[PDB]
Amino acid sequence: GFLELERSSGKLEWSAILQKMASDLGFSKILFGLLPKDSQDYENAFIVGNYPAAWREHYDRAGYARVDPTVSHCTQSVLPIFWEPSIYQTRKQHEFFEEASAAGLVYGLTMPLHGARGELGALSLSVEAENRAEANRFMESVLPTLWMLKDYALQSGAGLA
Amino acid sequence: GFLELERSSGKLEWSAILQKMASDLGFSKILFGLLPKDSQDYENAFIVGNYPAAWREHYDRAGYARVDPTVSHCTQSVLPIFWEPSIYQTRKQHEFFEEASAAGLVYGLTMPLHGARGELGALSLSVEAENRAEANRFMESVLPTLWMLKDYALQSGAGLA
Ligand SMILES: Cc1cc(Br)cc(CNC(=O)c2ccccc2Cl)c1OC(=O)c1ccc(Cl)cc1Cl
Ligand SMILES: Cc1cc(Br)cc(CNC(=O)c2ccccc2Cl)c1OC(=O)c1ccc(Cl)cc1Cl
Repeated sequence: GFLELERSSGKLEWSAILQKMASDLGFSKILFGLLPKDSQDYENAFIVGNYPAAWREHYDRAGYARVDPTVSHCTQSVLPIFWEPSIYQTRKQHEFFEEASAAGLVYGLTMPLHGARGELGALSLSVEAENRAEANRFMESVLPTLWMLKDYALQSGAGLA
Repeated sequence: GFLELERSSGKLEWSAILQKMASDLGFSKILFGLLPKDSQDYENAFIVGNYPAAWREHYDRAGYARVDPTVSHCTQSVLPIFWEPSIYQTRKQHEFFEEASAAGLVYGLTMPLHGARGELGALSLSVEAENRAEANRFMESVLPTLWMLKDYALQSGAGLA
């Protein structure tokens, strides 16, 4: 439910709930990340979820925030960007893709977060599918629910980053 | 469809499409209003829809932007506020409610708009119901669709205000 999210007290409880709503919706890995107004400090964003630790580490250390095409997207758009070959346009972005894939992030989307007080962030979710046609079918069945979720997550989570 | 919205050229065509999507979804009256970053100039907002002209006129002239509880809500929240007695807390807000009602705005909601470039706005939609239980039933059946709609409307409409 969306209400357990808003009425949850701490960071552990809130992120636990967001993460179970995400698995219950059928997503495997989740990242919620949020920055205050006018910050581009991606190495110091509020970040919760279940991305493997080694991958989050590589990401920060290699400076992927500057490369990751979903980052520049969130900056200019409120619409989701699905993780497709298309979005990986330069060749550093291709390297980025072969690494994410090796870390298990192949099918998925990133929902941009733009808060009432100027917050900037992203909710990203992975899908385990035997392929991208099954993965889109799945995504298309959950989108409206997810779209609501990302907003409840931003409103309630903004008050604790 | 959402694509006709994004791929539409001018203000007339885009607002025509937004407005038919809204009637097709079962809403009667619609207001989309949008302000650029750091503006509180509500008398000079980009505003399209089908609210009666006399009511828009009264609103601007009486300075309702300062009274209308949905305005302060959009400023602090990304969640919808449903038009219920509850939200009309002071007595100037009650006057505001008896006037809106006399102008046909009784059941409805307002979806706050927070753009990628800091835009501020609202999508508001009225529902004609023989009452608020039918009106909520209706609203609850369309919410996920609407929630998607308000974001497509903001992304595509931001580029023409
Ligand atoms: C900091 C950060 C760390 C990591 Br690990 C991952 C992301 C977002 N990127 C993805 O989730 C992703 C998408 C497709 C393929 C592979 C990946 Cl890794 C991050 O980005 C954010 O949290 C973020 C994104 C946008 C905005 Cl505006 C703000 C933030 Cl804080
Ligand atoms: C300028 C403006 C004119 C008018 Br006529 C109406 C609104 C929004 N209010 C409603 O739609 C409403 C809701 C419940 C009951 C009665 C009414 Cl009249 C307006 O507000 C906006 O357009 C607006 C609202 C919030 C934000 Cl942040 C920005 C804007 Cl431009």
